[PDB]
Amino acid sequence: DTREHLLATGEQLSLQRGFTGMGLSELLKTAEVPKGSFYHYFRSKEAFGVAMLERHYAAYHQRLTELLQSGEGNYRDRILAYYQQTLNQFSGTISGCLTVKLSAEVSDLSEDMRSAMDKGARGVIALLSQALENGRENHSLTFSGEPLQQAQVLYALWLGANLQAKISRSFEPLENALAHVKNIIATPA
Amino acid sequence: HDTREHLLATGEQLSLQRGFTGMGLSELLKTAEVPKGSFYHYFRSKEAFGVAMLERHYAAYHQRLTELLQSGEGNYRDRILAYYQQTLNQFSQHGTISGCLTVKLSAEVSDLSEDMRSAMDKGARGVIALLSQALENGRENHSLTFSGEPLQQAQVLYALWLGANLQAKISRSFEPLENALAHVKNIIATPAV
Repeated sequence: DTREHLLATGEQLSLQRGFTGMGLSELLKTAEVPKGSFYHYFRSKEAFGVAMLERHYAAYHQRLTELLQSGEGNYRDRILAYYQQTLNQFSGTISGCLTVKLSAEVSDLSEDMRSAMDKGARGVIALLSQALENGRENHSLTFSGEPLQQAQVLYALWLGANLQAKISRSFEPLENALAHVKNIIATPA
Repeated sequence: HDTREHLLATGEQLSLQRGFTGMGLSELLKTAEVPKGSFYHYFRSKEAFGVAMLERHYAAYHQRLTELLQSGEGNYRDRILAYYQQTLNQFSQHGTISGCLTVKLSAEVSDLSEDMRSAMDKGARGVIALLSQALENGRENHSLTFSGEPLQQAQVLYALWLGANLQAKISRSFEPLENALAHVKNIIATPAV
């Protein structure tokens, strides 16, 4: 409730002006929560940031899990849906908008928060990889190399394409990435 | 003239270190050792300065990249791989991660003038078009093969480079860059014969 409320408005605000620039008082006024109770839940802004990232990444991890393990069709369709959904959102703020926003301040971020960003990204990659090795095993799809390596490529492409979409104000980098993934993650013979 | 370049250069170093919106004018002028009136003689404002800064930065990068792709050592496939290999080398220097301006300024496009976002968009379009021409050349002299249109493939290569850099920076590992290089080697292949 109140703890979740704080975390949610912290993520919103961070999304906009970044974490480092988000003053405690800005947070509390927006969240409409007294300073005393914030400290009941978090001993510091830093601890708050850690909890914020963890909540952010667990939720994204759970949505990705549901898409790739309980979505539409075979594993290939679900992998494609991961790019397709990123598009579908646009009609215009990008996905992974938080990781990107925080990427610009990582050196000023605490070690715990940088660690929480790393784990979030690695978790996403691990899910993609599991989806790839699954589709490989039931012949939904084929690709070259080992699954982790290929999942890492898919993750970096998604991130780069989102950034490029944000800079150009265009869906084209995303559609293009998706078209590329259709070749690389191919339906079998 | 030499003063003008001095301001632009200083601005680039500082933007790269702390973001563009983060860089305050007085910090810029004190670092460049340039009086306030002189700055305002060259540039209408901080915003104007940023556009000039970016245009300078992309002009130089476009030229380096042109020399690499149009007349580098080996064939067009070798030159494309070198783009990723150079990225690997120029990732950090002397221990310190040497950032990338496009990558750093990505997270600010939200809060930048259209003039600056457009300078970046233009910067990116220039890189992509160079990579695209290299790919087409490579097909035309039989140096390399890949799936699809050159522009499409060039855009993926750029998106890949961008995302891998982002990820390398966050994780402080060059694994995303080595992994990108290895994947490009397989995607942009040598012809069967």
